[PDB]
Amino acid sequence: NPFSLEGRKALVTGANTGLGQAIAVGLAAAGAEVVCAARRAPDETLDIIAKDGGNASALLIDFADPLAAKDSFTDAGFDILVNNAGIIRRADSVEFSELDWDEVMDVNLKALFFTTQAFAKELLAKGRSGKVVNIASLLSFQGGIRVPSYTAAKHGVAGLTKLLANEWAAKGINVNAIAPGYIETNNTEALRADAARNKAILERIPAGRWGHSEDIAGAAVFLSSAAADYVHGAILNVDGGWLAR
Amino acid sequence: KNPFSLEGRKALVTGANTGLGQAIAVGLAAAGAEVVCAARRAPDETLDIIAKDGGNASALLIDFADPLAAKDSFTDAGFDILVNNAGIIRRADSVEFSELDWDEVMDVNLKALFFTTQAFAKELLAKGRSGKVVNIASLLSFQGGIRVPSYTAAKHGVAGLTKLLANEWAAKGINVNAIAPGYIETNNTEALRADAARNKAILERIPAGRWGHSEDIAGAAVFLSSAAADYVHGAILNVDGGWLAR
Amino acid sequence: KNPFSLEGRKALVTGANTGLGQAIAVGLAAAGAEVVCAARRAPDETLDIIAKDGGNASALLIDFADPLAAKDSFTDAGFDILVNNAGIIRRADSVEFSELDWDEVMDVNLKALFFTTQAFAKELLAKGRSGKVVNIASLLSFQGGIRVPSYTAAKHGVAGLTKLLANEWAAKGINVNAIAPGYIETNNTEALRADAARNKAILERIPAGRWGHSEDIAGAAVFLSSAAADYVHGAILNVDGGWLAR
Amino acid sequence: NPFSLEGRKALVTGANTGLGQAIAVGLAAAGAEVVCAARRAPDETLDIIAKDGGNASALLIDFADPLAAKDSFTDAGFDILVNNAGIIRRADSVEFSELDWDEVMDVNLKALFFTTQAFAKELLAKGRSGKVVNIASLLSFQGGIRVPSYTAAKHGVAGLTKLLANEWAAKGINVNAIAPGYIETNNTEALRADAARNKAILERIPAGRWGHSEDIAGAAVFLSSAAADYVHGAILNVDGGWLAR
Ligand SMILES: NC(=O)c1ccc[n+]([C@@H]2O[C@H](COP(=O)([O-])OP(=O)(O)OC[C@H]3O[C@@H](n4cnc5c(N)ncnc54)[C@H](OP(=O)(O)O)[C@@H]3O)[C@@H](O)[C@H]2O)c1
Ligand SMILES: NC(=O)c1ccc[n+]([C@@H]2O[C@H](COP(=O)([O-])OP(=O)(O)OC[C@H]3O[C@@H](n4cnc5c(N)ncnc54)[C@H](OP(=O)(O)O)[C@@H]3O)[C@@H](O)[C@H]2O)c1
Ligand SMILES: NC(=O)c1ccc[n+]([C@@H]2O[C@H](COP(=O)([O-])OP(=O)(O)OC[C@H]3O[C@@H](n4cnc5c(N)ncnc54)[C@H](OP(=O)(O)O)[C@@H]3O)[C@@H](O)[C@H]2O)c1
Ligand SMILES: NC(=O)c1ccc[n+]([C@@H]2O[C@H](COP(=O)([O-])OP(=O)(O)OC[C@H]3O[C@@H](n4cnc5c(N)ncnc54)[C@H](OP(=O)(O)O)[C@@H]3O)[C@@H](O)[C@H]2O)c1
Repeated sequence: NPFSLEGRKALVTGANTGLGQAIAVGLAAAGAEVVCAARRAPDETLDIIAKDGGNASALLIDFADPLAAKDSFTDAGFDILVNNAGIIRRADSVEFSELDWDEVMDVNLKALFFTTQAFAKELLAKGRSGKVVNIASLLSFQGGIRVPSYTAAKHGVAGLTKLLANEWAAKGINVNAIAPGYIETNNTEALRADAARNKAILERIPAGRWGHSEDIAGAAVFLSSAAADYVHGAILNVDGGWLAR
Repeated sequence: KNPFSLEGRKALVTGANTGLGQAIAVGLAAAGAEVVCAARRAPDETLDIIAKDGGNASALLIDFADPLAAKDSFTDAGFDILVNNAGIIRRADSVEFSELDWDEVMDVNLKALFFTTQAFAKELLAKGRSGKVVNIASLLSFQGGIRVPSYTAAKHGVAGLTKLLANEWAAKGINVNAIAPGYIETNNTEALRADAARNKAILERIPAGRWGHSEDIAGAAVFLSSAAADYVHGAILNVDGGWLAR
Repeated sequence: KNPFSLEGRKALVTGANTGLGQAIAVGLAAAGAEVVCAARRAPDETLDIIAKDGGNASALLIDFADPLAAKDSFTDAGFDILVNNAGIIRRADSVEFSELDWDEVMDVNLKALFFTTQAFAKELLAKGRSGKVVNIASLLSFQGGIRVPSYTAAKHGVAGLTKLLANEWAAKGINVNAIAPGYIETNNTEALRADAARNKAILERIPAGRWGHSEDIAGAAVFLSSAAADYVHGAILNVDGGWLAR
Repeated sequence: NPFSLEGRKALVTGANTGLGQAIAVGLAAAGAEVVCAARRAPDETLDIIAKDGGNASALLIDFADPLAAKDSFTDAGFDILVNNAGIIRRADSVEFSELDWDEVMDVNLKALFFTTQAFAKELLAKGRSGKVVNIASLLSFQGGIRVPSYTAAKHGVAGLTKLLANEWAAKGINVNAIAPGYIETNNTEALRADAARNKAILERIPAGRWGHSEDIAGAAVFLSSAAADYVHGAILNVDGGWLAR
């Protein structure tokens, strides 16, 4: 089965809810051992994986310190990293604060780079292959509004996905990204609660629905598998048609 | 509950006698789809591979020199996966490029791709059935290349149709996506691999440091044809060793 | 030493009787180029505008229903700027889209654009002369739209040719670039502006909050035809009010 | 003349050398008053503009403090901003330091956002129109190698160009970017000195030459002018054909 992840061991950040939860569940169903990284205990995610017969555990980590994972990989045996943890801050750009800039950059971009660096340093030292899946955004391609640090960060994530593939593809680490469309999770709750903005989003989705977190799992399994061994530096949009429209 | 399984599905793969089409047909059959191998000549080698793997496949002889050749191929036929892989390329200095080398490439790579997809979707839409289309694009859907103006124009056109048709049919349950292969080993690329200077220049621009294999394209075609990709619509997935990143 | 001046240059603008082609012809002439206004019918309104501004222009009658119609238009004619603006669009559900609506759009928008550019460049390359090509692309070189499959495929194809021809001819001093207009006020877009719901939906997706003017496209065509853009090759410049950013 | 900048007043950052110098010279030749912002006196740039008969002056500012321009716009009358100041740090990504991350992000991305914010806050308060031209990069589109903070930053600059156009286009501030190709300046000196890397770059440029700083000036005049009033959120590559190839 070229889509099996048996024998792999994944770290999924932001794994307690939303996309990270669905990805952790999907990787475990595909056969990976999954460590569910989160800043609070991923009780529900672990319950779901346990009920499904999968193999998972927790890691508590807080990327407000963007170097928080510096020692997480040494002798730990990870060979899939899903960089899903992320935050957003919404304000008019003319009054956007330094705090809302820095805190978003720290989690979404800086912590993504240094966590990936520590993961790859271990693989490269051990002479092993592995996979990185970054969670990008439609705001890696378009600008959106009122989220300057988020759009800048998510564009940056696409940039790092390309550069790190350029440097590491020949060393056996595939680095790719998924760009989800508009998915119903805590990240988008404020948009969904705004009737006008919600309608404007919905009518720009050719599939005619908001995504569900489970819609992102299949691409994460794929990009972590041998069926994607020649995929490097790609940004795959899983968006109901948004970028086509 | 295997989201990559194609059990119960029925695929038509064009250009299925060789190269990427052969590998895609073999991969779809191994994932559980019944596969009809569309080709100009009997795709016996492809059918033999599938039969040895225990899969279910048959041939359809079709020649896209008539770009409307598939107009009646889908009525009551049960297809719900279409892979538009047949394609050709013609090389000459653009200042001298002939009308024939323009027209013949457009006919197979772009016009036939549209009209074959139209007939496939007509049948699904008429019956309320879901389905999947996977178009084979190229790096030359994104970059220009040289000396192949009808091929670059056609492969850019394929990316455009992938987006428009997704835009029009996503809500009707027809996923339309594309794979853009990079440099993959097939019989048609042996001449590039045999030219030492050209091969070196190609490899220097591939981060992975190797040509792809046809099975790498087959894996992506199974993914985009499966429930694992149900919310993927209008996407162009590059399977390229890093080429476009570099 | 005005890098935007086109004094001494000679341009052919297709579709020059109306809309964007008319504005581009007027803008190039105001920048100092001699302009030949190519059109199916006498471009008298365009010529009158240019004559009142004190510019130098004349007509060429040409019909791209024959996509090779310009094959002999450039020999010894002195053109060193070409703007490929002529284009049409046909709308129908993609599942019903006709071969005629496919072919006629491809012929004008893509095949004629290639062969007209080929003839223009043949003359420059044969003589060692520098020159400029500006292709008129579309938002539908980037996104899909709906119900216009031959137009989206053709305009994606135009972006591809812009890249390939730049790739092949940049070192010979022929700059090949494109402008992708967004939603611009011309006679051909009056029906969209007249449909209140369609117009509202368009405006909601334009950050600038307005339709563009044909003169906005003319300004970009003068820039890309000038020494101010000498290192710009293979670019597709969107002039779109913010559409693609949004 | 739709390309004239008479009556406009521009701030050009990084104006002492390289692309910023050429842009400042080009804007002044088009008729703008140009303030040449730099961390050291832009003696040569001012001499060139003076010889050409243009109107220019200096502003000393150091974006190692990314908020350094917070008070630069109040009652100053700027209505063109060219965000050109930028740095690069080259190292293998597996050993890339936090310092080389943060310092590049500070100048190339964070300072770009907050300088633009202060410029726009003044325009919007005064009810005036204006123009922003950001200097992006080929590494806003591709990954490159060994420059993770630079690629992430320059992707981020493209993202901000789109988002700020989305928010401000209707308020009369055009925000666009130029993505130069490989141009001979101090930024690329280390590449040009490496014979192998230099050759690999050159042979990927269809025009057959490295750019010169003067090749970037015309696009900056254009994007600052009335001839570009409907151009918003665009990233114009001025690259000798690189992205086509
Ligand atoms: N439409 C969408 O939903 C959408 C679209 C595109 C991309 N994304 C991206 O998808 C990813 C997942 O977001 P989501 O939609 O699932 O929304 P979410 O519920 O906000 O998920 C964010 C996850 O990141 C974790 N996280 C945030 N800050 C952290 C920190 N300092 N340390 C450790 N973990 C931290 C969150 O933990 P807590 O639960 O404790 O807050 C949560 O697990 C994010 O990168 C987001 O940008 C979402
Ligand atoms: N391999 C690569 O690196 C690469 C890169 C990017 C994209 N592509 C694209 O991927 C697709 C497959 O490439 P490949 O390398 O496998 O090429 P290939 O070996 O040349 O095979 C092309 C296939 O198309 C069929 N075909 C051509 N003209 C036809 C016609 N008039 N009617 C019916 N079938 C026709 C061929 O049939 P016959 O055998 O009878 O001629 C053959 O099966 C093509 O669209 C190609 O452009 C390939
Ligand atoms: N306006 C927009 O918002 C918009 C947006 C994106 C791209 N575009 C593109 O910009 C270009 C100009 O658009 P427009 O709005 O000005 O359109 P238009 O008013 O429809 O004008 C099209 C021009 O093309 C000429 N043309 C059509 N078929 C021809 C043929 N067989 N032979 C010779 N000339 C022919 C037309 O001549 P006749 O007058 O004799 O028919 C006319 O001059 C087109 O390529 C269009 O697709 C426009
Ligand atoms: N191929 C290329 O040359 C290329 C390609 C794409 C984009 N770019 C971008 O073009 C822009 C200009 O670079 P360049 O090629 O002209 O090279 P450069 O000589 O390195 O120019 C950078 C300019 O930014 C200034 N700067 C750097 N740090 C600063 C700080 N902390 N405070 C104030 N000013 C600071 C520099 O001042 P000093 O002179 O005092 O160091 C110099 O004026 C940069 O954003 C660069 O990323 C260059």
